Amino acid sequence: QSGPYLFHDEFDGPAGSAPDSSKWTVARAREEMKDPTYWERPENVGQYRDDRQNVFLDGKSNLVIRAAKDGGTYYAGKIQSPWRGGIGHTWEARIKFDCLTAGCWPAWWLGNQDRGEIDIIEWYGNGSWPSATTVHAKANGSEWKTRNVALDSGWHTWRCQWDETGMRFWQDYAEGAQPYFTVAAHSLPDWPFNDPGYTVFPVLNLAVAGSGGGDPRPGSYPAQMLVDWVRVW
Ligand SMILES: [Mg+2]
Ligand SMILES: [Mg+2]
Repeated sequence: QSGPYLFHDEFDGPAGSAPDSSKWTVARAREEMKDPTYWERPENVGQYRDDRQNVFLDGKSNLVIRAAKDGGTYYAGKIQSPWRGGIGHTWEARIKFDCLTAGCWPAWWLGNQDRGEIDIIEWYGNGSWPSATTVHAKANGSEWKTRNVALDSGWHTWRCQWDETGMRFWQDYAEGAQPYFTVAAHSLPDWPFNDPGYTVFPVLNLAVAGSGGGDPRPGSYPAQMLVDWVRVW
């Protein structure tokens, strides 16, 4: 866990800095949702923009993703690395969720363009869905293994070891610790992760509204997610 790293960002630099553009691309728009339900409609959904008001470094070694209303619209943020990694590595981020409020939908996850998703941790502000770690096999998202995870606003590390045997997850890993969830390889239909050449990219985001965020009006904004580092080894 001390490296050397295949990929890392320590998010160091002065307050108000952009994240390192050699490691991240900042989202400029929320993913459009076909046949939107109420909180997914264009007029209700939270947006993403590359604006230092929403995605910036705090000068204390953290990425800040900040959700806030600006002229009738909630804006927040997402960063995704162009860097992709294959099977057989460990992926970890140190995160503080100061955004566990109605409407928010933060996540730390590993993505793929075509099939498969590893949601290392995610919280739902909609008032209905439980915070959880989830592995998805199908693009529809509709085949998954999930485990609910109790979340607070403290600092924690969130680790996924993704190797040929599957995925193992830890919160606040320390020597000898037991994963809180394990997903066996080949345990979902058309499991994609063991395919030769399959890769994932790291993503950090704080969304507002949409399906998972729901109504932000009961929430308290601005709200933030802090990330001290992402490390892959
Ligand atoms: Mg690789
Ligand atoms: Mg840091």
